[PDB]
Parts: sequence; structure tokens; C-alpha cells
Amino acid sequence: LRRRLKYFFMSPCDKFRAKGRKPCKLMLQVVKILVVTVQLILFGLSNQLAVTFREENTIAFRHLFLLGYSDGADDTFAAYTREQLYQAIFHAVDQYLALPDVSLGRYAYVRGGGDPWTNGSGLALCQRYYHRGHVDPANDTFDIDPMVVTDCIQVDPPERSYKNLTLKFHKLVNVTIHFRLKTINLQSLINNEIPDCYTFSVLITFDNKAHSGRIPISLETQAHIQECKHPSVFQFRLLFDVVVILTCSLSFLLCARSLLRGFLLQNEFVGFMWSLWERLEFVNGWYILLVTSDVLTISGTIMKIGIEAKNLASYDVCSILLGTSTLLVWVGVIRYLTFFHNYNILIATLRVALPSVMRFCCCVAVIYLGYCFCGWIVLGPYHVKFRSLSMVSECLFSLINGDDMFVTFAAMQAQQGRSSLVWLFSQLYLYSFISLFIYMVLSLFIALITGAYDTIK
Amino acid sequence: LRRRLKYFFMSPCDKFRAKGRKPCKLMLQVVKILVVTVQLILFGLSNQLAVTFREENTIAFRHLFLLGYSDGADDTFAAYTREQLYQAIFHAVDQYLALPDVSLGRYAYVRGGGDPWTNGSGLALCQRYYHRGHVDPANDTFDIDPMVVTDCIQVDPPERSYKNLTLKFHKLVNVTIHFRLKTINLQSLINNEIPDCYTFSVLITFDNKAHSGRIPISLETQAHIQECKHPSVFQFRLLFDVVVILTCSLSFLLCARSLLRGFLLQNEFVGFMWSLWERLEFVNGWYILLVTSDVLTISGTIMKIGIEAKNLASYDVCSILLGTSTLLVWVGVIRYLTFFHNYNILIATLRVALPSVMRFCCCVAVIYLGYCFCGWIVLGPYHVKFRSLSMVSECLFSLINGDDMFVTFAAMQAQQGRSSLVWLFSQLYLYSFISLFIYMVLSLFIALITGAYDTIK
Amino acid sequence: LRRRLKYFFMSPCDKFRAKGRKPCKLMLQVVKILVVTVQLILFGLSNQLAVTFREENTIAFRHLFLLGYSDGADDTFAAYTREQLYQAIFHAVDQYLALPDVSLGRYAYVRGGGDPWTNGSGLALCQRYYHRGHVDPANDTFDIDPMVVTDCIQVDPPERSYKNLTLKFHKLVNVTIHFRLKTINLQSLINNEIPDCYTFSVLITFDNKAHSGRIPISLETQAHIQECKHPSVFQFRLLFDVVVILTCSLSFLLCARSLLRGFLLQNEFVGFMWSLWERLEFVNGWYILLVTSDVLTISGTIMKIGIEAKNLASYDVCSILLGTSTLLVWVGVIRYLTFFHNYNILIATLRVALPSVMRFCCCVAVIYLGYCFCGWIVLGPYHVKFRSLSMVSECLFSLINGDDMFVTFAAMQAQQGRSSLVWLFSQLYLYSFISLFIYMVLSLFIALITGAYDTIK
Amino acid sequence: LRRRLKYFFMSPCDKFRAKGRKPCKLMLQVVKILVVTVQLILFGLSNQLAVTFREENTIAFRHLFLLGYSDGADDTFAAYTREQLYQAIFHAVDQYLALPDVSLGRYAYVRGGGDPWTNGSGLALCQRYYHRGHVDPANDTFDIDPMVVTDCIQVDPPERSYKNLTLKFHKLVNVTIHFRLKTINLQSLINNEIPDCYTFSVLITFDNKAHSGRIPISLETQAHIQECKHPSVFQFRLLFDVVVILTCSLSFLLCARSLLRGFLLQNEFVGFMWSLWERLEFVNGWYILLVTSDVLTISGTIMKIGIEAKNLASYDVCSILLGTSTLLVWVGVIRYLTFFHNYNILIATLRVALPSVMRFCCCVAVIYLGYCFCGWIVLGPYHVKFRSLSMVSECLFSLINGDDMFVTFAAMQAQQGRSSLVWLFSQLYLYSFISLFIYMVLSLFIALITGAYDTIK
Ligand SMILES: CCCCCCCC(=O)OC[C@H](COP(=O)(O)O[C@@H]1[C@H](O)[C@H](OP(=O)(O)O)[C@@H](O)[C@H](OP(=O)(O)O)[C@H]1O)OC(=O)CCCCCCC
Ligand SMILES: CCCCCCCC(=O)OC[C@H](COP(=O)(O)O[C@@H]1[C@H](O)[C@H](OP(=O)(O)O)[C@@H](O)[C@H](OP(=O)(O)O)[C@H]1O)OC(=O)CCCCCCC
Ligand SMILES: CCCCCCCC(=O)OC[C@H](COP(=O)(O)O[C@@H]1[C@H](O)[C@H](OP(=O)(O)O)[C@@H](O)[C@H](OP(=O)(O)O)[C@H]1O)OC(=O)CCCCCCC
Ligand SMILES: CCCCCCCC(=O)OC[C@H](COP(=O)(O)O[C@@H]1[C@H](O)[C@H](OP(=O)(O)O)[C@@H](O)[C@H](OP(=O)(O)O)[C@H]1O)OC(=O)CCCCCCC
Ligand SMILES: C[C@@H]1CC(C)(C)N(C(=O)CN2C(=O)c3ccccc3C2=O)c2ccccc21
Repeated sequence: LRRRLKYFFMSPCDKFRAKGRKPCKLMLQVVKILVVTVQLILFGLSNQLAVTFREENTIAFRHLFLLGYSDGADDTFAAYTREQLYQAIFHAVDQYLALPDVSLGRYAYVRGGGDPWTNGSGLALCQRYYHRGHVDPANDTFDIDPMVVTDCIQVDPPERSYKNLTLKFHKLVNVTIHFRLKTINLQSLINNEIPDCYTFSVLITFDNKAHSGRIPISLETQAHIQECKHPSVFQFRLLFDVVVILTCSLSFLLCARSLLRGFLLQNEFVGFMWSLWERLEFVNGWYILLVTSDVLTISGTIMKIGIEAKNLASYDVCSILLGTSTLLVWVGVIRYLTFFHNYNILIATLRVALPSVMRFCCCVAVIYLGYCFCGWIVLGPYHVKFRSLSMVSECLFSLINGDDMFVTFAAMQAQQGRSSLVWLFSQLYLYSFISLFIYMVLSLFIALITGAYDTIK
Repeated sequence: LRRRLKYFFMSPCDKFRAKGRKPCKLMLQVVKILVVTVQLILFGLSNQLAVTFREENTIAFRHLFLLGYSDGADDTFAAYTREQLYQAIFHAVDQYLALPDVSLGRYAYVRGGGDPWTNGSGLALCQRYYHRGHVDPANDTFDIDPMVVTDCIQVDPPERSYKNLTLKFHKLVNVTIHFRLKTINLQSLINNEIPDCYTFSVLITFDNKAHSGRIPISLETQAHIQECKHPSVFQFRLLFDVVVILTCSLSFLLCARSLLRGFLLQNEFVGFMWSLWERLEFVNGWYILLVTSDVLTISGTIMKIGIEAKNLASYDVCSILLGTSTLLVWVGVIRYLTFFHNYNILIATLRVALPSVMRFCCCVAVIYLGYCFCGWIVLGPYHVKFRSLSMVSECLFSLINGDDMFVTFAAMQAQQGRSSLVWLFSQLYLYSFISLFIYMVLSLFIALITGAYDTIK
Repeated sequence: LRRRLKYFFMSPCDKFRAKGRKPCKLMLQVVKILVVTVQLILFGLSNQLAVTFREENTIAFRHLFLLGYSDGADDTFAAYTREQLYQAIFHAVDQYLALPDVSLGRYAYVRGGGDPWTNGSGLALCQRYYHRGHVDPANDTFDIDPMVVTDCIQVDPPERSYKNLTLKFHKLVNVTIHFRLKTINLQSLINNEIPDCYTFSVLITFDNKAHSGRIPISLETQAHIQECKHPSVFQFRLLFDVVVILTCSLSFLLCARSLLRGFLLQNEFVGFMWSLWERLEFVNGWYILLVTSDVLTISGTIMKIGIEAKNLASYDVCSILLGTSTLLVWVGVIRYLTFFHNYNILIATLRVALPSVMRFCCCVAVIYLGYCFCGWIVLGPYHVKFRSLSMVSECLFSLINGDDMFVTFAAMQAQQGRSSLVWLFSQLYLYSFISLFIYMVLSLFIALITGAYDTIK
Repeated sequence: LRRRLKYFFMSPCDKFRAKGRKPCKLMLQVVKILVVTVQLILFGLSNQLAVTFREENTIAFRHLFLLGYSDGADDTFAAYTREQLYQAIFHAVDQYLALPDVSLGRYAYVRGGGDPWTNGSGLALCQRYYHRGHVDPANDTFDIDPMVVTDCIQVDPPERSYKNLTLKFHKLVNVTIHFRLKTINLQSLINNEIPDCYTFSVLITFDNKAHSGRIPISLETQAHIQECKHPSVFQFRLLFDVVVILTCSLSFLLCARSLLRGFLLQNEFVGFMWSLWERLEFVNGWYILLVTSDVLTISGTIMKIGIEAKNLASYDVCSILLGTSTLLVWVGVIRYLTFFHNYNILIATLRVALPSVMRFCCCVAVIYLGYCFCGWIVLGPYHVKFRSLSMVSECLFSLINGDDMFVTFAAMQAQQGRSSLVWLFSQLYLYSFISLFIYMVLSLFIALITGAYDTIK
């Protein structure tokens, strides 16, 4: 029995020289790395095509429909006078009507199809305001019914009015322009793929929710991919996907067999004992990782086949699945380096250090979260790097690693002459956080890790 | 007696299993964390509304009143010819007079109300120059009485001259335009709050104090919030604030009772001894922190209630109080992790290391301050990162942490061809500071911290 | 025999006091450092002249031929309407025809010389489209023969039509403008060199391969250097090159003699032994480095002489050879510091640490490569820092060293509102990579290096 | 005798309790810190005034005389057509002639005064070209006499032609415009100082030395300060300078007396011995530092008095002297912390570590210099961060500290498609340098420093 357990925990070379076992799993792992990486790159080709089409069309729409737009001005593009706003709205509508004559792309109009478009209408120009608004700052008084009323003007695409629009400025909530355009992604021909039919839903927003005299203007698009009706293009990916599936399936079967054998050996040993952690010694975590990677790879390959068959269009989900599977396949090869001490430093140190590291992180995390919330709420209105909770976490994590420090300090230097108390608070906040986390938290973290390494040295 | 002292220093679980004590303070701490964080976020909503209103109105004013203004040009916006300055001034006044017809916001005029406006005057256009100025650079001579004379033209808002302004360029100190606008912060309705009435005091400055042929132009605003006169809006925060106050009060009472018990036990022990540091062993600093946090939270909640009641408008003070209280509430939960060694590494190391760290910082601080002053005065006129003492401290602290180094070096590369001696001095200054502080000071600092950790390992 | 081996491993001073040997190699090394560095700088003069000529001419071409071009707009310069594209094309052609009257430089036209220019034609204006293209997005259908058809209009340079161009927009692949200009690099006279004759091949591309309504416009140049036909300029570099060659040749001969002596001593010792690593003890790696440096220096000097003689024009290859040789010459002087322990810390630590460091890097590299591939494919379409594999490696290597962290996080903040799943994946990817590599991999790497140092301490 | 030496090495408190000695030097040091810092700030006021005047006048000149100039365009401002160059030159001359009517500043003209101005001429417009230039790129030939010929047109300032200029474009070396303007720095009145008279020498350069079709345009100024002739301004710095001088003189005398006493004690001890390093134990380096600081402070104060007296105008030299003296005064206070071990960690570690650190730097410096030269010559023409040797050193030093890594990599990504060999070389160069210096050099440096600290722990 003892020899059986000794063989169970033996390296591939030792196992071979003991029982002449062929190391099929190692060669399978190498082949998997190669084929999975190649498949990921091949998929990335089509993913890039789709993304490029969407973003390039969006940029073209911004240049076509936004009056006076230039690249890099997205977050400051705004109107400041009634005349500017009217001109921008009319420019957008006029460009929509003139698209077939001026645009470099080939677009088709879409009519009807539910709200906000009536039947036969291509463009909806809607203004939303308050049901009752009387604003008299001269008398410091107002009378408001905040229920929002929407008034929409319908414009039919030209056959191959909106100029009377009167905006209720003092109670205006916003103005929106909605329309849809159909186009074809011809560039797919370069990848020997049949072009898809795209529908872009375009929304242009003139936002007055702040009632501050400045109305920002933005353009957004939603892309819907569809198979074209009986297209025609004059005159091995499926087989490669099948090969990937076969390799992953064989690897999954072998790993499952190994896991079952380990479970049976664990049962036999426990029986021969006439605990839990001692039972986990028989569970190969690397093989759990391998089977998870195989499942992810097979699911991603099926999704990729479906997308190429035009049954699906979830490019992002497929990309995430395949990329995660590729990373896991690359990582899984360390299972065989684990057998040799000189090549196993990282894994051994991680194993020894994880408990204390997690316990330390438990205590550090509450301080981190307190700082996150405090900065988010107090400094967010004044600091571009504290606008949202996730952004605050990113900024603080970067500061812990010594990145982007002076710019973080400098962003607040504008408030020194206007909101001095907030500036002083920001000084204390930033100095205390940086000192505490760089000099105390990180030092102890590295000390724990290096002491764990010293243990297994 | 000894058993009493032993119990006094026992963990919540040990205390429970000894005397069946319910750990009310721990549950109170958890509830406090939750409710205080929620309160901070809820307050942040209104804080953001107010700040957004102020800044957006200021940006709109800059676009409305500054001729040729564009975003991002604030620190270089200037006039360079007499005609440009006259056009800018007249544009500002004309836009002030045309505001009701062109602005997207709804503004009301303010008249009189003391200097610099006379009764019935909405806008004050003032030029300040020298009482006697005769400047003859051709003869290298001048005759100056530096007493400043102010001449103001009053403009009444239009009923629903300044064009004869003659600037004394050779002795002109500056030109200012002052006016006030009233508006209403309608966006508050989205938060189910009654809109406030804002008065913006707008100051436009054309600054010629340098007499250098370049006159920078700036716009600044001061916002005053007030309750509107009998407003009308058609059809649980107070209760949540009350709940926060109740939780904080109960926590304060429990902590005070614990502190009193500790003080009584300290007195009894000293009496049984038939020093100072030995007495401080009976003072729970965590409970001092907790009572301070409770006081801050209660004060912030009272201020927030007052602001919501429109009795106050000090948003920044309330935000600082509540954010600091939230951070302290999050930190205070470590008092219970302190009882377990594996989770107490950070606090124990801090306790052991603070004295030596402070002694080391004492010596390092004088070198830091010498560098700060030297850089501020020598390099400040030439380096954008050394303009002020606080900016110098920020730059040097970032350099200590390895941040923003090459840009700091590059800012001086422009003076290599013009002021070479200053450039060489900057080379020596920067190299010496970086080497000394990164390689010697920081190494010893981390060594002290890690040795202290080794002591408590 | 033992004394012979002892003397073989003796330092230059010890060798001199033993046998009165003159340390010629050390003096040769110092002289080599001096002369090789001087030669590198002297070559850099001409290299800079050539590179400046090319780049400045390219910038001038961009300003001359691209309608509305401005500096810094290269990667966003594009057309968005049919009229803009026609105007840009016609502007390029008209400027090509008007060059002799408007350009600040002096250029000559080139005619014929093969495709795409016919005989006597200076400019080729070609449009490439699909052989058959019928695109009907209204009916969601198309009929495409993707064979590319090129149609070219030839323009002869003016004697000292293209306006009828009709673009097939719906099936247009791209438009190109090809022409060549001849000029003379007169600035070489400042270096006392005869000016060369340059031919610039200019390609202007209007790219429509994405069919997205946005057509980027770019200009590229290829420079061909040639000797001018019998030029005339009115009224020691070769000798310095000869001196460098002589010094390197003598150093090479001495190093080869030393290596032969070491090999013979190794043979004698092995014979007196009546393994491999023991044999390598007799091989001076520093002398292998020195002979390699001598070969590189001699080859670079020959190439430099040929370039100055106008027989060659491979400035980049010569620069790389000479710079690498200079670096190796500077490095080789450490061979003599190696004899003294206090000055040999770095080399001794490297010797002791290299095996373990390489073994560690073996395991770390697979994780690094998995991350590289995953990021390249998943995030490349959305992140400017992940566009290519080399860019991904640069970004990840910078992140390992704590550089450019917050900007990497912020680049993805735009996808939070639009592609949230990809944003969440990017969050996990970046956080996991940074934590794992900064806190675990780097800590162990430094620990291995410092332990190796402790061994030789 | 032994007691005398024991007293010689005794702390101020111990010395006082032994012989009742008053610690005058310590109080003098504190007073020196205060007064020297205050003096530095007071001087910085005037230094800032002067620097601001110069820079603001230069910016105003750029906006006045450069056609189409805008802020931030200095390094790309250039002309690209003959018409643009003619318009820029004529605009500069016309603005010079129209200055009295358009400028916001008040300037006086300067006539004659030697080359390049003839008697009575205010502006010199010179073109420099080749004596003989025949350039025929069509025939690939030229005939050049590179002797430079200058032709100058003189323009007299308007009483309160150059339009016939014909540029020889094909052999033009450059065009320059020279003129001088006199003005008065009135802002000094705010500091209660008499305004100085400034003469600005303005040089505008249109540079064609590259003959590349692009002519960059630049403006530079030289400022000369002078005392105005009998100025008149209607109705304690000297005393503070005297106080600083008195304090520094007393400190210098006390330090010199202490040094003499130490020297005499050293002589007596050596005599009682009936080496060098043992003699250096009697030399107080802190007092050498103090006397050097006193000399610097006194010289700076004298120079400052002279500048305020208008006998000198060397603001930069005075600022450097005073700032260095302030830094040294702040540093010198550590002499008294040196007596206590807990506060003497830094100095003791530096003393123990300096020899080994210097020996290590000796070996590292040759590698650093090899990299510097190689990068400067090979990558300088292609990389904005490698243009000059000092800039290369700054970039490499920043990279050693992990700063600005990704941007350094990205600057070369433009050459990947054009000069691929140089790009690959840059890849190898940057990766090798960063790895070697961050992971090996710095680790050993910190290890040496921390081992030295461990010695004195
Ligand atoms: C009698 C029990 C029930 C029936 C079992 C039948 C099994 C059968 O036939 O093959 C098993 C091997 C396993 O191949 P593979 O998994 O590479 O090899 C096994 C593992 O090394 C395992 O250790 P771990 O890797 O640590 O889990 C070890 O215990 C097994 O020896 P042991 O059996 O003495 O315990 C090995 O056989 O499979 C192939 O080597 C590829 C076959 C396909 C080749 C063509 C591919 C296109
Ligand atoms: C006889 C002396 C004078 C009268 C004293 C009357 C006291 C009374 O009644 O309760 C005290 C407890 C304290 O609750 P709490 O503070 O959670 O618990 C105490 C602490 O654990 C204290 O240690 P530290 O935490 O280290 O300071 C410990 O010494 C006390 O035991 P000891 O008394 O044997 O010394 C505990 O009672 O209060 C509640 O547990 C919540 C009550 C409100 C529940 C409803 C809330 C809505
Ligand atoms: C008898 C054997 C065959 C014939 C050999 C004839 C050799 C001859 O003549 O000179 C050799 C020396 C070598 O000069 P150099 O290489 O500087 O010096 C030798 C090295 O130090 C070598 O050790 P490593 O440096 O560790 O390899 C050492 O073993 C040799 O001693 P050893 O001979 O007792 O073993 C030295 O002679 O050359 C000159 O010092 C410059 C001559 C040119 C001066 C003018 C320049 C313009
Ligand atoms: C007999 C020898 C020749 C005549 C010497 C006459 C000297 C005289 O009169 O004063 C000396 C002291 C020195 O003052 P000060 O330098 O502060 O004090 C001396 C130092 O502490 C010195 O040690 P280090 O600091 O380590 O070098 C120590 O050896 C001397 O004692 P010792 O003499 O027993 O060796 C001290 O007198 O001066 C004042 O304390 C300020 C006087 C001005 C006060 C007004 C200022 C406005
Ligand atoms: C927190 C910081 C730690 C350490 C880096 C050791 N340090 C200095 O090196 C010098 N130093 C200052 O004196 C200072 C004042 C204000 C802001 C920043 C700094 C600063 O960095 C130091 C010294 C004293 C107190 C704290 C510290």
C-alpha cells in the first residue's frame, strides 16, 4: 500500500522509469498551449474587425452630425447660447437629411418600428421639459410641477416642420435626436468571411438637467448585428476548432480519470486508518484547474463556431472565454515544474505565505475602504480622479505603488484659492494615506512574503 | 484583584464565556459602519448637486463674457494689444447687457447694495492707475506717485456711457468688471429637495500689474446660497439622521462607561501598590478614538440636518466632518482584530516602531526643509513645480517616492541655453536630493520598520 | 607546474612584480575607450545630418500636400465627406504641380521609371475598388466580386485630366498618390562633407478599407541616397579611423595570444591529471568579449569609411555596430576591477545568482506570456496600450516596475458605460497581474539576488 | 591629559554640567537658521520680480512680432512656403514700426550702437546665403562656394525699403531681425524699490540651415538692467542684512576658535605619542561646513546689498549663493543630534557605508557611461529623450528609479514600421538596461547600505 501511495506522488519521469508510463498529459498540455493560442489569435482577427467597424462608424457620425466637433473635445463639447443650440440641432437634422449626398459611407434609412418613431418616421426630435414651470429669480420664487412632458417632432427620411421648433428654455430638461441607419461591414471580405448587416441606433443628447447655462452635447450609438438576406460573394477554421475541442476533451477525460484514481486512493488510505486537510492532500488542484480550463475552452470554441455560423454575435463573451482559457492553459504547465525545487520557488512560497497574507489583508482592507469612501464623497466633486468609487480605488491602488502622485496633488492646487478648507483636508488625506500604505503596509507585506520564502529556502 | 485585572484585559469571546457578557459594542460598531457610510453617500448626493451648479455656472460665465475664450486656456488667456483689450472689455459689457436674449440659463439682475455699485447700478467697470505717472524710457526717467486712483463707470441693467472708456495705459494698474446675477438651482428637484436661490458675484480682471505688455484676463465667481421666498413644488432622511445620532450616542455612552471602569481599576491598582506609563496601560486608546468619532458624527449629522432645513449652507465643513467620521468608524473595527496575533501585525509593529521612526524623522526633516526652502526660492521663478512652498513639498515628496522624475528634470532643460548657471545648480540639486533620499533615507526608514516587525515576529 | 598555473591567474600588478611584465593590454583598453568614443561621436554628426534631412523633408511634404494639416494630427487626420476627400486629392495634385513656385526647398521632378508611372509621367493618382460591387443595405443584400481593380491617372510635371476623377465610393478600397522628388542635402557642407543627392518617394494614402464613413489620410516617404554627378565645392577622419583599426587589431592579437596560452595551459593540466566545467576555468570570458568588441569595432569602422567614401549609405547599421562596440569597450574595463573583492561585488553576485535567477524566470515567463496573449487579444481592440504584442509586453513590463498604472486603468473607464463585461474583465486582469507580479514575483527575485550576495559577502 | 581629550569630545549638555559652559554656538545656529531663511525669502521677492518682468516681456514680444503665433507652439512654429516666409518677415517689421500705437507696454527705440545696426538705424533685417550657389538636382549637380555672405537692410524707427527684400531661396542660410527696446520695470514699486531700466535685445531667426523646405521661426531676448537717470518716486532690509552678517561673523569666529583648539590638542596628543587618520579624529567636519556656510552667506549678503544699491544685477548668482547657504545652515543643525545614538542613525550609517558604496559606484559608472554614449548617438536622432548627453543621463537615471518607462518605450513605436533595425536595437537596449540596473545594481546598492546599518545597529 505504501508503495502505491509513493507512486501516486511521483514525477512523470520517475513514474515512467517505474512503470514505463507514457507522459501523454504533458504532450497534450504542450499541444493545447499551441492550438489554443493560435485559435485565440484567429478569433481576435474577427473580433478586431467588428470592433473597428463599430468605433469608426461612431467617429464618422460624430463628425457628420455634431456642428463644430473636433477630435478630443468629447467631454467639453457644449452649447452656451440659444442660437448655438438651435444651430446645432438644425445642423444635425439637416445632415441626417443630406446623408446620401455627402457621406463617404453607404447608409440606409429605417422607418417606424415603435417608439419614439411613429410609422413612416425616420428621425425623432424630442424636447422634454417640466409640466408647469414658472421661474422668477428676480423675486426669488418659483412654481414647479416636476412631472416631465415630452414633445416629439417626426421627420421622414428624404424620398430618393422641425424648423419651427420652439424650445422652452426656462423649464427645459433635455433635447434628444433619435434615428437608425443600416450599413454593411464589407471589410470582413479581407478575412474570407461573409459581411454582416449592421443597424446603428444613434442618440444625440443636448443635456440641460443642471440648468446652469451650459448644455453639453453628446452622441452615442448602439450596434445590432444581423445576417444579411441572401448575400452573394464571388468564389480550415471549422476543422481547427474541432481539433481544439478534441484535444480539450481528451485532456478533460485524462484529468478526470486521474482525479477519480486519487479519490479512490484517498478512500483506501482513510479506510486503512482504521481528518479533512489530510484528505485534501489527495486532491490535485492543478487537475481541477485543467478541467476548468478545458470546459472554458470548449464553451468558447462552441460560441466561436456559432458566431462564425452567424447564429450568435456575442463577440465580447467569446473573447473573454477564450482569453481566460488561454491564460489558464499557459499557467497549467507549471504543474510539471512543481516537481523540482529549484523551479518551484514561487508556488512553494505562495503556498506557505497565503494564510498570513490573507489575515494581514483582512486588517488592511478596512482602512483601505474607509479611505475609499471618504475620498469618494469628500474629494469626488473637486478631483477628476475621485469621481466614482471604482476610480477612487484605482487611484489609491496606484498611489500605493508610487504611481501618479504629483498629478494627484496638483489636481487640488486649483482649490487652494477658492475652497481652502477642502484643500487642507486633501493635503492631510493624501499625505497620511501615502505614508501609511507605502511605508508601513507594503513593508510588512513584503516582509511576510520574504519570511515565507526564507522558511522554504 | 488579579482576576479582576485579568478579566479587564480579556477578549470579547473570552469575556462572554467568562461572565456571559453580550458583545453589544461590536454589533454597534458594525451597525455604525453601515449607517454612517450610507449617510455619507446620501449627503454626497446634495454636495455634488451644489458643487456641480457652482462650477457649471462659472464655466458658462467664462464662455459668455470672455471674448475668444476656449476650454483649457485659463492660465494663458491674455491680451497683447490696446485694441484686443478694448474689444474684450466691450464684449464683456455687451454680453452682460444682452444676457436675457442669448443665455441658456435664466438670470436676474442685482442693483445697488454698496460698493463698487452705486444705487440702481448693475455693473461696475473700474480702472485703477497711478495718481501721477510720467514714464519716459527714452530718457531713462520717470516721475511716479504710486498712490492708486480708481475710476468707475456704472452701467444699469437693461429695462425689459461705458463705450467712451479711455484707458491710461502707461500708468494702468488694472481693470475690473463687477456684477451679480441671481439664479435658481432647479436640479435639486431630482433629489426631492426644494431648489435654493443662488447669487453669483462675478469679477472679471484685466491685470497689468507687471507692466510687461501682456495683460492676463481672468473670471472668478463667489456663490451665496439663500432660501427662496415662498417657493412652490407640486406634491426618511430625517429619520435616518435620527437613527445615526441614536447609534452614535449609545456607542458614546458605552465607551465612556468602559473608560470610567478602566480609570477606577487603575486607581485601585495604584492604591494596591502601597509611574505614568504604567497608568497608561489602563487607558483604551481605541475607545478615545471611538468617542471622538461619535462626537464628529453627531456634529456632522446636526450640520447636515441644518443644511437640509436651509438654516445653513456650509457643505464643505459638513462633508469633511462626515467623511472623517466615516474613515474613523471604519478604522475603529480593528480594535477587535487587535486581540489575535496573526491579525495584529500592523498595529503591533506600529506600536514598537513609532519612537525610533519619529526620532529618525526628526533628523531627516531639517534636511527636507532646507531643500524645500532652497528649491522654492532658487528654482521657483523657473520651474512650474516650485512656484509655492506647498507645491515644492509636494514635488519633493513625489520625488522621494520615485514619481514624476524625468518631467522634473525636463522642465529645466529650457534654461540650459539661457540661464546656464541656474540649470547647473538645478542639476546638482535634483541629483543630490534624489540620491540621498531614495537610496539612504528610505532604506534606513524601511530597515527600522522591518526590524521592529522582526522584534514582534 | 603549480607555480605556472598560479601565475596564470595573477593580477596585472602581481604579474608585473613577478616577471616584470608590462601591462600593455590595460593601456590599450584605456586608449580604446577614448578613441572609440570619439569616433562614435564623430560618426553621430553625419548620422544626425542624414536623419534630420529625411525627417524635416517629410514634415515639409505633409504641410505642403495635405489640405488642412497641422502638427500632432497625424493619427486623427481623416476625411468625412465626399467633398472633403475630393478637395484633399485635388489640393495634393495642385500643390505637386505648383511646387516650383511655392516651396521653400528646391526639388526636381522624376518621370517614368516603371510602375505605377508610365513613361514621361511624374505623378500617379490611382483608385482601387472592387471588380463588381452592388451594396443594398436597404434590402440587406449585396453582390461582391472582391477582386481589386486599379485605375490610374497619369500627371506629367509642369513644363518650366485628373480633375475629371470620379470615385466609386460604395466599392472604393483606397486612393493613392505616388510621386518622386529629387533634392540635395546641402547642410553636409557644415561638416566639411560633399552633399549627397536624395530621391524621396512620396506616397499619399486615402484609406477606405474599413468602409466606415471615415477615410484616414496619411503621407509616407522613402529616401534613397546617391552620389551626385561631378559636384563641386570650393576649397583627419580617415587617419583617425586607421588609428582605431590599428588599436583594435593590436588588442585582438594580444587577446588571441592570451587565449591560446590559456588553452595550452588547460591541455597541460588535463594531461597532468593522468571534466568540462573544470576546463572552462581556463577560458577568459572577458577576452572573448574583448575580441568580439574588436571585431564589431573594425567592421563598423570599415562601414563608416565606406559611407564617407559614398560607397555605402547604411547609416543605421553602422551606428548600431559602433554604439554596441562602444558599450562593450566601456564594459570590458571591469575585467581589471574583477581582481579586487571590494570592487567585484556586482560580477561575483551575478556569477553566483545567474542559475537560480534563470530557473525562476523559466517559471515566471509562462505566466507572463499567458497574460501577454490574453491582454493582446481581449483588450487590444479597446486599449491603446494593448494594440500589438510588443506594445502589450512593454505595458506589462512597465506595470511590473510600477510605471503608468493609473493611466492604464483610466483608458478602460470609457468602456464602463458601453461594454461593461469587458471593463469588469479588465479590472480583474489588471488587479491580478499587478498584485501577483509586484508583490510576489519581484519580491522573490530580489530575495534570490540578495541571498546570492549574502553568499559572497 | 586624558581628561582634557575626554572633555574635547563631550556633548554641549555634558560640557555645560562639567565646566558650566554656555552653549552659545547652538543658539547662534538656531538664530542663523531663522534669519538666513527670512533673508532668502525677502531676496526671492525681488528675484521673482525681475524674472517675471523678463519672461512676460518675452512672451509679449512673441505675440506681437510672430505672425500667427500661439502659446505652446514654440518648437513647431515654422514656415513652409515662400509667401508665408515673406508675410512673417513683413509682419515682424510692420509691428516693430507700429509698436507705439498698438502695444500695451511702453517701449522706447534704440538707434546705432554698433553692428548690426548702422548709425541712426533701429532695426536690422539681414539675410545670409552662400557666396556662390548653383543647385541643379535635376542634373544631380551643384557648384558651391560655402563662404557666407550677409546682406542687411536698415530700418529707422518711425518719427513720432525693406519691402523690396528679395530672398535667395536656393542658397539661403538664414534670415535675422535684430532690434532693441527700452522699458521700465514699474512693478518694483510694490516692493518699495526704485524701478530699473531694462534694455531688451530682440533677435528673430528664420532658420534654413537644413535646406529641407521647412524653415523654423524663433524669437529670443537678452535683458540688460541699468539704473535710470535721476528717477523720482513720491515718498529695514539693510539693517537685516547687517544682522545676518554679524551673526555669521560671530559664528565663523567661534568655529575658527574651536578648530584652532582642536588642532592644538591634536598637536599635544601627537607629541605625547613620543598616523594621518588618527589626526583626522581631531578635525570637526561640521565646523568646516559651518565656516563654509558662513562665508557663502556673507558673500551672498554683500552681493544682495550691492544689487539693492544698483551696483550689480547678478540675481542668479546671489540667489544660488543664498539658497545654498540656507540649505547648509539647515543641515548644520544635525551636528548636535549627532551626540545621541537614536537620532544619529543616518550619519553613522553614511560614515560606515561611504567607502564600499563609492567602490561599488566606481564599477557601476563605467557601464552607465557606456549606455549613455551608446543611447545618445544611436537613439538620439530618433528619440526625443536622447537628444543630448545630459538629457540621456536624466532619462537613464529616471529609468533606474522606475520612472517614465512606458513613454520611453512608446516613443520608439513610430520607428517600428520605418526603421525596424533601430527599433529592435532600442528594444534590446531598453530591456537590458532596465533589467540590469533595477534588479541587480539597485538591489546590491540597498544591500550594502542596509548591511552598513546592521553594523551600527
Ligand atoms: C484498467 C483500468 C481501467 C482502464 C484504464 C485505461 C487507460 C488507458 O487506456 O490509458 C490511460 C493513459 C493515461 O495517460 P496519462 O494520464 O498521460 O498517464 C497516467 C498518469 O501519468 C497518472 O498520473 P498523474 O498524471 O499524476 O495523474 C498515472 O498514475 C497513470 O499510471 P497508472 O495507470 O499506473 O496509475 C498514467 O497512466 O492514456 C494515455 O496514455 C492516452 C491514451 C490515448 C492515446 C491516443 C490519443 C490520440
Ligand atoms: C452596576 C453598575 C452600574 C450600572 C451598569 C448598567 C450596565 C447595563 O445595564 O448594561 C451595560 C452593557 C454594556 O455592554 P458592552 O459595553 O457591550 O459590554 C461591556 C464590555 O464588554 C466591557 O468591556 P470592554 O468592552 O473591554 O470595555 C465589560 O467589562 C463589561 O462587563 P462588566 O460589566 O462585567 O465589567 C461588559 O458589560 O450594556 C449593553 O450591553 C447594552 C445595553 C442596551 C441594550 C439595548 C440597546 C437598544
Ligand atoms: C616566446 C613566445 C612567442 C613570442 C611571444 C612574443 C610576445 C611579445 O613580443 O610581446 C607580448 C606582449 C604581451 O603584452 P600583454 O598582453 O599586455 O602582457 C601579457 C599578459 O599580461 C599575459 O596575461 P593576461 O593579460 O592575463 O592574458 C601574461 O601571461 C603575459 O606574460 P607571459 O608571456 O610571461 O605569459 C604578458 O606578457 O606584448 C606587449 O606587451 C606589446 C607588444 C607591442 C608593443 C608596441 C605597441 C605599439
Ligand atoms: C583663554 C583663551 C583665549 C581667550 C578666549 C576667550 C573666549 C571667550 O571670551 O568666549 C568664548 C565663548 C565660546 O562659546 P562657545 O563656542 O559656544 O563654547 C565653547 C565650545 O562649547 C567649545 O566646544 P565645541 O563647541 O565642541 O567646539 C568648548 O570646548 C569651549 O570650552 P573651553 O573654553 O573650556 O574649551 C566653549 O567655551 O564665547 C561665547 O560663549 C560667546 C561670547 C560672545 C557673547 C556675546 C555675543 C553677542
Ligand atoms: C512621511 C515622511 C517619511 C520620510 C520619507 C522618512 N520623511 C522624509 O524623508 C522627509 N519629509 C519631511 O520632512 C516632510 C514634511 C512634510 C511632508 C513630507 C515630508 C517628507 O518626506 C518624513 C520626515 C518627517 C515627517 C514625515 C516624513
